[PDB]
Amino acid sequence: AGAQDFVPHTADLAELAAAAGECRGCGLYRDATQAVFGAGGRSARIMMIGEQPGDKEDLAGLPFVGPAGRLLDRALEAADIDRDALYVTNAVKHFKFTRAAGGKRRIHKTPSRTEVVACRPWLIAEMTSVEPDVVVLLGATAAKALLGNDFRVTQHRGEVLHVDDVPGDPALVATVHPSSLLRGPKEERESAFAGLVDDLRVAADV
Ligand SMILES: O=c1cc[nH]c(=O)[nH]1
Ligand code: SF4
Repeated sequence: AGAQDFVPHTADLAELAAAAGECRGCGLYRDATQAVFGAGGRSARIMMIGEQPGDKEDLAGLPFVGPAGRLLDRALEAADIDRDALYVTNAVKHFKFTRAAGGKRRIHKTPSRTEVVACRPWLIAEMTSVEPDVVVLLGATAAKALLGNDFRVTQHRGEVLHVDDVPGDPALVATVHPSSLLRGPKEERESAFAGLVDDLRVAADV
């Protein structure tokens, strides 16, 4: 059942976000500071979904406000997409993490498929509330949430996909997670950034 009994019968994003603050659909709510719901409005035509809030998001209450968010903002700007017009959220709403000794931050840990499926009712409610024309899946966890646990982002870059069990049958575009472009060889990061821009443009051109 997961988060299902915690999701209210409302499409109002403010009411949904407040209810998510109360969610116990999996165990992640316990150590996290708060739930991080999506940001944006129901008029948005483009919904973007990441994996989970990170250290900064857990305390800001907003998605994509750390380094990965800054890289995403650079990609959106290059793609001529206004972040204010998007609805941005994550597959899981509570930060899953650990700390390492000497660490400079809390380290995100990958949600289990079990936690993703537990939290999915929130994603469904968000999609029902926003009725996006296109959904950008940033990274493996988000893409698998809607396209299946076996889905490989690397094999379907910037392809326009459509599956039958998604609300409103929006177009789906799976792409690299912005966090992946933060580190690595310069030429590899630059090529990967260009591909993210391409994928965002495909989505915006739906
Ligand atoms: O909101 C956020 C921030 C970092 N990484 C994610 O997947 N989502
Ligand atoms: S991660 Fe999702 S399902 Fe789990 S407690 Fe948080 S909001 Fe509920």
